[PDB]
Amino acid sequence: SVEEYLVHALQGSVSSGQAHSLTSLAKTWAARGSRSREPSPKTEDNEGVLLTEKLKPVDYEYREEVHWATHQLRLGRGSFGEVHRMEDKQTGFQCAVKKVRLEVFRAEELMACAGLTSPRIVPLYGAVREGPWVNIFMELLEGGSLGQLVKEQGCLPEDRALYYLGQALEGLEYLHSRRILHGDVKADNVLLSSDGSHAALCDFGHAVCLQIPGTETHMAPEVVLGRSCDAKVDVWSSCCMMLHMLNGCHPWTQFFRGPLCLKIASEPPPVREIPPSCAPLTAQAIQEGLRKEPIHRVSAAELGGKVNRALQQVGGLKSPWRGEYKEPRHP
Ligand SMILES: Nc1ncnc2c1ncn2[C@@H]1O[C@H](COP(=O)(O)OP(=O)(O)OP(O)(O)=S)[C@@H](O)[C@H]1O
Ligand SMILES: [Mg+2]
Repeated sequence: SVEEYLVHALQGSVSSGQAHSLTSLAKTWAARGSRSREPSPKTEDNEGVLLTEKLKPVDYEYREEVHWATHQLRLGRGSFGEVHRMEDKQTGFQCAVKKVRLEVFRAEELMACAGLTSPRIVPLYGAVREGPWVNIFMELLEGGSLGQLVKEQGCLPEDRALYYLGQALEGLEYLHSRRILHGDVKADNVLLSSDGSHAALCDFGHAVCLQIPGTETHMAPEVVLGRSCDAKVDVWSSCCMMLHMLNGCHPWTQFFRGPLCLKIASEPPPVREIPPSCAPLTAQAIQEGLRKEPIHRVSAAELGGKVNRALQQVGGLKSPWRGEYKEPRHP
């Protein structure tokens, strides 16, 4: 085999290379983090690949507190990874690290963003393993997550919400054309620029190749029902994110108590959660993104077009970055 020979050359070392190298190696991490465990020797293994010259391995090694280190205060944490500020001790370059255990690592997280070039998808700088400790390096975005932004603001003005959905739908489309599902699209998983003008998709831990969902409130009915699933799952999730941005709360939550699987399958789509004060086009785009049958549901491309035109309808991006708190919809 050609790939299994290529992979062996990469193992035990951290190297400068390209996307396919990291991708192929990550597969072995995912398979490795499943064994019945072994007594650790004196040699804790150090391997991975670095995708940019801004992060340099010295003598085929790249270890924490030796070649690089984290900064004050964590940037955030989800259900699987802790993210910190990072500095390479030689280059002096600043970026982000996501810390993931080997036992929960999926190779699809790197397969989904390695080498890919889109302003709407966070650049991946590489990933290195220190035994059972996986470190995922990526571009640092200083504006925090959309989830942080919505928690602080309460909810977003119509134009702001549309503006970010549009950007997220541009990232979703880029992925779907490369036959990759996101899996966990929500406000926590979209990063923002310092000035708030740029949004980028992050967190591909629930990614899956085309031909497990991330968040219950954002699950499409066809996932819940155990039916067949395609890229349309991300577009449903993105409209659940949209309602979260408009209302300041996740869908379903202010109406039902968990588990919500039954409700998502049994109830009509949560189109009643669209604020009545929204523009006709805004409400229309959400309604067709929240179509229960994925076949009759619009693609990321079709939805992106509809939200751009809806943004034009409300008069473009006019609302200020940050600004006044808007009281979330009352339960
Ligand atoms: N590059 C980054 N710059 C700034 N903040 C980040 C960055 N990456 C992640 N964060 C923040 O840290 C949080 C956790 O990172 P995620 O990548 O979402 O990990 P996770 O939620 O455990 O992934 P899952 O659950 O496997 S889908 C995010 O919600 C962001 O708020
Ligand atoms: Mg996350």
